[PDB]
Amino acid sequence: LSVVDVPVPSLLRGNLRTYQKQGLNWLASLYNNHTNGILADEMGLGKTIQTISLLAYLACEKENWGPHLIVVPTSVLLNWEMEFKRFAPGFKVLTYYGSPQQ
Amino acid sequence: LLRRLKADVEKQMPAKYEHIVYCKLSKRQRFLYDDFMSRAQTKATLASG
Amino acid sequence: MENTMKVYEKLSKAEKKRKIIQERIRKHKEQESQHMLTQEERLRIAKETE
Amino acid sequence: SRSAKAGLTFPVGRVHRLLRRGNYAQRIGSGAPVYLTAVLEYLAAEILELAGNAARDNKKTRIIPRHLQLAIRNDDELNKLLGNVTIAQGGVLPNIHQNLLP
Amino acid sequence: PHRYKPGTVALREIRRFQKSTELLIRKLPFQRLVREIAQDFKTDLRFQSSAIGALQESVEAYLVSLFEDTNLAAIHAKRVTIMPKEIQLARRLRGER
Amino acid sequence: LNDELVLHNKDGFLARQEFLQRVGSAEDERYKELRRQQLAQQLQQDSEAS
Amino acid sequence: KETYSSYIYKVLKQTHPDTGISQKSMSILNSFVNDIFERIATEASKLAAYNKKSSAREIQTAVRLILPGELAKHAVSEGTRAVTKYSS
Amino acid sequence: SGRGKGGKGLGKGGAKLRDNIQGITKPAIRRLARRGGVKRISGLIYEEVRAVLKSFLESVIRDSVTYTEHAKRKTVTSLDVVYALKRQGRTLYGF
Ligand SMILES: Nc1ncnc2c1ncn2[C@@H]1O[C@H](COP(=O)(O)OP(=O)(O)O)[C@@H](O)[C@H]1O
Ligand code: BEF
Repeated sequence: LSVVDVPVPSLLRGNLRTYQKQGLNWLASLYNNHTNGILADEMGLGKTIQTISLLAYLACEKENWGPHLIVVPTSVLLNWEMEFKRFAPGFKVLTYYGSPQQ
Repeated sequence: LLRRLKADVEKQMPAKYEHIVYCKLSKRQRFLYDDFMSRAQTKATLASG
Repeated sequence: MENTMKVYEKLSKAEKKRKIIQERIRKHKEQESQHMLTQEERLRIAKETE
Repeated sequence: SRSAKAGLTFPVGRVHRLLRRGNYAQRIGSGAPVYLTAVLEYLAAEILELAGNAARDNKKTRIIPRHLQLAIRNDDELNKLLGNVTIAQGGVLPNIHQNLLP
Repeated sequence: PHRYKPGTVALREIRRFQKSTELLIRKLPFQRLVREIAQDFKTDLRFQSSAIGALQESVEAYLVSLFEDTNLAAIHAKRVTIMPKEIQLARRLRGER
Repeated sequence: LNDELVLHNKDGFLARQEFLQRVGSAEDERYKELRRQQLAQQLQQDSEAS
Repeated sequence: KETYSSYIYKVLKQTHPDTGISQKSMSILNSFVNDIFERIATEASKLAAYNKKSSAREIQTAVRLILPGELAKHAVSEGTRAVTKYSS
Repeated sequence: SGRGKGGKGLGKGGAKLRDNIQGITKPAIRRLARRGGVKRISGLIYEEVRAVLKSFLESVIRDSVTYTEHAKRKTVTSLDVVYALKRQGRTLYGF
């Protein structure tokens, strides 16, 4: 399928249940060709773990883990920062909300 | 593009059972519905505000 | 005009000296900033944050 | 031109037409109909120089309306000349009472 | 507790405004007031927003001039708090009405 | 169900709303008239004074 | 429509060659010039009605009491120099 | 078809608050006061300022509307306010 599967998901709690690894290597292939993808799978099938594992692979295989953006609806604003808090915690997460002062 | 339905994960997956419940109309709410609907059909079908 | 243009010349001199002072400030910040994360150091900071 | 031969630059003929339309007199003084334009040119030169100085003071290349505001307001003679007229998006000179300070 | 004495931030905040030059009145309630005071004459007035902006600037300028004048009239007396006496005196002195 | 529906709509629910809005318009017009007459009285008094 | 932006622009350019302008300030200057012109011109009209009769002396005198004297002497002197330049 | 009754005749077509209240607020007046340079203020100023608006805005409004009526213009433009400001002794530049 023109995809090379070879991950090094270090500092990642848990493991993909043999269904998100294909998504991870598809995203790796998409990155390797400098393109944009659409992870439009069925709702509830772990999109967050897929993108978390993609970012972890990018941070491990490549020395680049610069400032990335997660644009999300308000309700999941906490969930995302908890999603890889329970999962791979080797990243530094920032949450942007809550009045001008803080 | 990348899409995968629930066919990829089905070994342990409870199914979905769709059910439709029919509810009647109460007397005073029926009065309200008829009044509003007749007024709307008399207004929209012809000159109005 | 003469008074305010002398004031403006002093303001421009202050502008230049503050430009150079923040240039050296940025230089010192770069020297004291983190360099060459490499692999082992980046994973060390990653595991501490983990 | 007439302004060039006079050393002026404001369009004298436009003001002549304006005064002829205004009918402030049947036969306006044609000995020096641009003289009333000359005095206005002098006043405009004054106000433009003051505005340019004020804009140069706060490192802004373009004439801020506030810059013109302090330019006209600083001059006591200008305030006496035009003090009953306000300027859109103007301002007030910072005037804090010394005895008010703690 | 980072609580400052009454008036400690007042001078700073006065400096902040008298530096600024923006619109101090919210546009929508000013529109409401203008419509309320103008509908008493004729309907279908069809105001142009530039006009209401003009009267908004006019009224704020008149009010700040008034308020600085009453500040002077109050600092006349051994008073730093403004009361109706100064406002009435400032209004009557110039003979506005 | 035609006849009772027709009767109750002859009484109607929106009819009460129309009556309430008519009363509202009436008292609003009365207030506007009072405002206009008071303003006219104030204006005539002011013109007489000056 | 004939605007007056060009004249004020070139006056600013001959008194400040690197200072820009703002659009609001353009209307500010236009209104200032217009209303000063009208004010001094109706002053000249009332000064013509001053004398029991139907030039440049009227306008010189009109500018001589409308604005503060310090700038008034400069105004009249430069106006006279302008008319001397324009005479021939 | 002809006998009986039912709704299939479309319709004939009939018909089916303008009081308004003053605005402004205490924080706005407080900001305006701070612009005017006052250290401390009492609790009775806001009513008087509202009175100043109710005595200042409406007069220039009446003069403006009678002027634009005298101009035979069935609309109000920003330039009409300038005439009122000039005859009121407080002229505004820029419009
Ligand atoms: N590999 C995995 N290990 C443990 N839990 C998982 C895994 N993949 C998905 N989940 C669970 O599935 C749920 C899916 O939620 P989430 O991924 O946040 O958004 P979405 O519902 O859009 O996929 C999560 O609550 C997560 O706990
Ligand atoms: F429930 Be899903 F994965 F959005």
